Amino acid sequence: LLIKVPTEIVVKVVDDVDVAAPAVGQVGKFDDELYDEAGAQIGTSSGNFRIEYVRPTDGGLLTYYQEDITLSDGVIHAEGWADFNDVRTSKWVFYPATGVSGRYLGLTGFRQWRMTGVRKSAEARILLG
Amino acid sequence: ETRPQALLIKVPTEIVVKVVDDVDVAAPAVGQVGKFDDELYDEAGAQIGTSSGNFRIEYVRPTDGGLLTYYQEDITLSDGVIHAEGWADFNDVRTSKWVFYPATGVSGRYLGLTGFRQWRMTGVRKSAEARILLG
Repeated sequence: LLIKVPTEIVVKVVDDVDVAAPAVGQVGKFDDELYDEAGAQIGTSSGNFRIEYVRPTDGGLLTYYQEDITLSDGVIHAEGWADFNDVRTSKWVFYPATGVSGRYLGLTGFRQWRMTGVRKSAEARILLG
Repeated sequence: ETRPQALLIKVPTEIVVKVVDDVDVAAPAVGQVGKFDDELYDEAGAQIGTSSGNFRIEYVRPTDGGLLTYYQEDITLSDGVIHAEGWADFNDVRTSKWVFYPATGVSGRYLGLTGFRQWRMTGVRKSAEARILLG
């Protein structure tokens, strides 16, 4: 299973992140609404993140994301690591996704997204098995 | 099915046929490495491919002491090659938890697909359980 999300709108974000010069300790809390091709809302997401350390091999700004994505037909939890340098230069990021209820029960896999507008939009994929 | 959007390969038995390492799995350390050559089996017990790869323990994560480790490998299935690489925590590796990193189809059926290589140790230096998930 692949759920494509061409339009993920961030409706509320609260954060002390400097997108131009992010740093360890900066945090964020977001609410998103998830849209398919037609423009039908297929779900929402509530989550947060914290920029946690500077990785020594490349100066990656390793950030930890947690979120609950509530779709029409079940909840998906997702959690893990991304480099904020990728987030902020519009590269794809990813981290594990676990089916919690509904049709997603027993499916696991991965939550992927790419920023298309700062503090406002992204495209996403959810890939499960 | 022609041109499936999502693909899942279950690998319930992955055998570590050869492994050359200097890892102390009781207490691993930065700078330690391993080379592995595996064989991959499906539910029915027929061989579906091999993997050839390596890893190295690169740093101590300051958040929690995770031993972040960089893996690369070329997974040669009967119907095509999949390259996978990226980061895992060796404390997860050695305590039998699932780890993963990105995968890219390089040839055959997988050309133009991307996703993840997932696996869990079943016997340290002996065997594992694996999943390939592509889109």
